[PDB]
Amino acid sequence: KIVNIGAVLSTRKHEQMFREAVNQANKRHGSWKIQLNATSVTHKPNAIQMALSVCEDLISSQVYAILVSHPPTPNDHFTPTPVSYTAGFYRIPVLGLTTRMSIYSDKSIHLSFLRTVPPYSHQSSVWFEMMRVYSWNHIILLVSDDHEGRAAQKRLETLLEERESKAEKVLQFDPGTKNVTALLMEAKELEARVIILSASEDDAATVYRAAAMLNMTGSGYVWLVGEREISGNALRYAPDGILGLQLINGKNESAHISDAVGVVAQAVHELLEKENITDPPRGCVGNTNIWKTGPLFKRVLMSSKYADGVTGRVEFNEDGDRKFANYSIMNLQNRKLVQVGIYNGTHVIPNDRKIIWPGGETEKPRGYQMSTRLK
Amino acid sequence: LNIAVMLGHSHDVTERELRTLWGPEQAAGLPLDVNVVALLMNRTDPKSLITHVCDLMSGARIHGLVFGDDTDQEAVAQMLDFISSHTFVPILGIHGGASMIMADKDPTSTFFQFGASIQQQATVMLKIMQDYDWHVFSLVTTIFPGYREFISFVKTTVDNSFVGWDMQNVITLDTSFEDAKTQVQLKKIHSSVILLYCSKDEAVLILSEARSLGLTGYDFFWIVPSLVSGNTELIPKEFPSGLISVSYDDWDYSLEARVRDGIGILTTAASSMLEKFSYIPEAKASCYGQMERPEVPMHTLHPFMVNVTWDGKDLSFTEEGYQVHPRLVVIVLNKDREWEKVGKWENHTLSLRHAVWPRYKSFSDCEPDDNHLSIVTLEEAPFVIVEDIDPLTETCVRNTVPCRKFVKINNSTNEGMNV
Amino acid sequence: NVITLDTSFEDAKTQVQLKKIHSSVILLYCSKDEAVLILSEARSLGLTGY
Amino acid sequence: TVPQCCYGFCIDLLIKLARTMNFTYEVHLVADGKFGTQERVNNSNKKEWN
Ligand SMILES: *[C@@H]1O[C@H](CO)[C@@H](O)[C@H](O)[C@H]1NC(C)=O
Ligand SMILES: *[C@@H]1O[C@H](CO)[C@@H](O)[C@H](O)[C@H]1NC(C)=O
Ligand SMILES: *[C@@H]1O[C@H](CO)[C@@H](O)[C@H](O)[C@H]1NC(C)=O
Ligand SMILES: *[C@@H]1O[C@H](CO)[C@@H](O)[C@H](O)[C@H]1NC(C)=O
Ligand SMILES: *[C@@H]1O[C@H](CO)[C@@H](O)[C@H](O)[C@H]1NC(C)=O
Ligand SMILES: *[C@@H]1O[C@H](CO)[C@@H](O)[C@H](O)[C@H]1NC(C)=O
Repeated sequence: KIVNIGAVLSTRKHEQMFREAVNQANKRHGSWKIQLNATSVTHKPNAIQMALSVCEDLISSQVYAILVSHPPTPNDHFTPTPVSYTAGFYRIPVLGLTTRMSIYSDKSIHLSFLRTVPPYSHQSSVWFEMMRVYSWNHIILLVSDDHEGRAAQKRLETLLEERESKAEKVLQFDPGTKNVTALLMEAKELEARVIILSASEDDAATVYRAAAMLNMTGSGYVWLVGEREISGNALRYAPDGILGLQLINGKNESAHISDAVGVVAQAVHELLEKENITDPPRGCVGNTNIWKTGPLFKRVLMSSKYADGVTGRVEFNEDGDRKFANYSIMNLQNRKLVQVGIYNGTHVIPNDRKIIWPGGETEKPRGYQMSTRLK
Repeated sequence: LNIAVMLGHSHDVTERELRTLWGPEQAAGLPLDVNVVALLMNRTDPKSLITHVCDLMSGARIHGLVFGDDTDQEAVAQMLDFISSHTFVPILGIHGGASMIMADKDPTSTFFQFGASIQQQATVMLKIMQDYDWHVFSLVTTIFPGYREFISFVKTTVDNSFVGWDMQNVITLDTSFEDAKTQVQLKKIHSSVILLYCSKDEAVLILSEARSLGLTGYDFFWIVPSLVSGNTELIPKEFPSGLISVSYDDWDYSLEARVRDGIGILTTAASSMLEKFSYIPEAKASCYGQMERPEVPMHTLHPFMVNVTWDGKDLSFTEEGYQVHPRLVVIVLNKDREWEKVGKWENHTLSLRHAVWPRYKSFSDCEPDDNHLSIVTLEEAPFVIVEDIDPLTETCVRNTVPCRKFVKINNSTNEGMNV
Repeated sequence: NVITLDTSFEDAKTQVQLKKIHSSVILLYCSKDEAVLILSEARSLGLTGY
Repeated sequence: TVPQCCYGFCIDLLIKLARTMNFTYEVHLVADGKFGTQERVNNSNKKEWN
């Protein structure tokens, strides 16, 4: 009953602090008798050597779960696709920490990928809650021609079908486009005056600059902006009146790991209490078979509940991602982010700070006017 | 300039190498001859695969890799995704583990596979329904990745269909092994044709539950997609017959036949590149390293592989990479639990059948029945005014039952199609 | 046609027998003890509708 | 798109509606010239209105 859980961490300091954390958690109840032997692989901007290190440090060991962290440099994307691709052979459940991309939401792309961070498409729930608590009926959607944007649009439509409403117009962007005047004018020539933005940081900054240049930052125009579209150059070239979103304690890698390692340690013994299991192959080449406990891991993990985590209960949805994540509605006041709304699960909690609006409005506007311009 | 083809232990290595050598030498000789490197290897392990890909890439800059397999693991295509993303080389999919396609094509990937997507089989299923004149739908699905968009697409297609099919609410299986809510979910199924957008393992249990509920009667019909019926030689005892399915198995094609089409597509792409550009493409300095920045100054091959025509066979591809004219032959489980080809779809994206559908006997249980009462009618008196049908993407006029009649072609030939 | 319950606690043929019931008014010629189980099975099959 | 001059019963009704319902309109003309039905275009399986 010797398990050797591997990990993929960023730097040596992380490799030491997280090893100390898992060593401490070994004796924090959970499993019984002996515990797991932990190991880590440093993050590398190269692929071949990183894959070889992963094979020589995890596959040779008795790995039942994989800890994958965010890239050390946030400027690059460096999606953790290869680790999930390798784990797909044996249905190895990897544990993403802050990978917020919507590519990993569906398990069709990655056979066995689990993360404690909600996908980008989960912002649709926050937007729907805000609309239902602020009495919004007509909404237009502006999403780029990306897989994450399409997933967000589909989620928004499916969640909006409950009220039997319908979006007015849907506008598409491009990964690198600069001239958005046509679509901006198309959005302007509409009854609704509320726009949802979900795209890359550079595209969001460019479209926001175009909107500011074309008088779209005035009174009566409420903007809904995602989490990743408020950082970078947005906080520098964006005036007040923007309702951003941020995850509470979502960026704390140490806090996420301190719960994920306990969850996987308890799940290992939960599976051990079940029938016999299948060990990973020793050599990276020499066994092309597939695990029989792969679906068992998903079955014992979807229904698992852990209230001992830092962020409270850690529940997994049908896609295996974080459920009821703690969101925080942001608001920009004099180029300073002010916390207004608190969203733990299916509930928004406004704060005593007044919700300002573009154009210096202290009251909630609406786009219910027809403008008497019926062609 | 160089083509690499990977095979397995299914056949002999020497004959495969000889056939791959003879491939480009059949017709349409390239201005720059391309060689073939066929290695008999069954090691589908990701590390072995990536090492072999690196060795081939270092092999005088191979500009084309053909990936074959003999197992049923889909992770080979998953590793091929990363391989194509980090190598930027066009790769063609052949029969094997990579036959099934379920992941969206990455923008940096150059994949053009022979498999058909779910949306590409929905039209075939709709044409089959048109041919069978079954206007009632019952979609029994399960919570799986990517199925919500498939359901939305099929709902939009049936809404945009001019026939006006009945579309009941889709009954999805929330949680497996409930044993309590399963009966409540199944109580809402009251139809004759049932669609199973599920997996093999859960579909076996779903059909077992239907048999326990007696949903495999004479009037009941089932349609099976390619993924569920992928393993033709794995027929569980709980599967009732009469499963009309669409697939592209090797019953009408071979690995050699598919690699011939692949090398033809490669030749067409090379000809297009030579027509447009005049510089031979080159790979990265390293085989799998990223010491330098990953950039591709040369234009991608996606625009050059759109109008792919080979000997009159339009092997074109869409923007995603899926085929436009796939195989998608029609198969159905026989009385003795065998699958036979009873239709094709290559003819201008149109579905034609063998005009044979007598499979009505109960398979899950043993209960004879007599429902289809054949009626003989002659058209000589003003009591039957049967005429032709209007070619408007619909069966015929409303509130009228369909029939059939033999049509004679020649005074000597007695063959008559069942129009 | 009348559908009778051959043997109690079959758990296999009960669903086959109940599958043929498609109506709004159902006659139950049984006893209390087995009628409780029959109605529980109907509830599991959702036969207690409006 | 030259400026024409159209009038009739429907336009008079539209004027009455505009006067009694706070409307300011600019009337256009149909480019196709038909009421609008189902036409056949590439991918004919899609119901597009003209
Ligand atoms: C954990 O496993 C690795 C790989 O097998 C090994 O090198 C290491 O020594 C093990 N840890 C301990 C404490 O022995
Ligand atoms: C953007 O496109 C519009 C066409 O709608 C054109 O009038 C405008 O000049 C373009 N702007 C730039 C900067 O290309
Ligand atoms: C925005 O509108 C105001 C008045 O409506 C005008 O003075 C100003 O010039 C406009 N902005 C731009 C960039 O033209
Ligand atoms: C993460 O959480 C721990 C525990 O509350 C805290 O000590 C630490 O400062 C947090 N990290 C950051 C970056 O706030
Ligand atoms: C989540 O927020 C709601 C606010 O409506 C509150 O009632 C609930 O107790 C909160 N739950 C947790 C676990 O904090
Ligand atoms: C609307 O119509 C009323 C007529 O009762 C008129 O007094 C008012 O000025 C109109 N308002 C506008 C904006 O046309």
